Amino acid sequence: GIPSITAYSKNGLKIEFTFERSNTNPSVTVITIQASNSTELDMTDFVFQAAVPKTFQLQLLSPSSSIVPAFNTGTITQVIKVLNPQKQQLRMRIKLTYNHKGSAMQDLAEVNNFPPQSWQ
Repeated sequence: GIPSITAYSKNGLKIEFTFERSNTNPSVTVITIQASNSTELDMTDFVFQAAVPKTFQLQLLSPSSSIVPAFNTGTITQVIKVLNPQKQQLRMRIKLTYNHKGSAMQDLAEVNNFPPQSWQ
């Protein structure tokens, strides 16, 4: 199967990606993200956004919640579907925003570690 990865891990927020290829469409890969929080305080109003190259199409489904609970007591699950009509090297930039420790947090990051099976 397609290997799962940690797409992002910083400031106590961890985002894992698991992948599933469409059986009907060689160009569709379903990514399930799981956001977890290893700190002592909740991360609230959490929003995950992503962008892919122009030849690709991206669909984001609703996240399970907007709170990444403290102490790793649960996760936020969200499904993204990537259409890769030309079977090109998968690339993605993600933007994270949330409130934590009294601050408005934001980060923008490239996902650098997609496995070949996620697009080939």
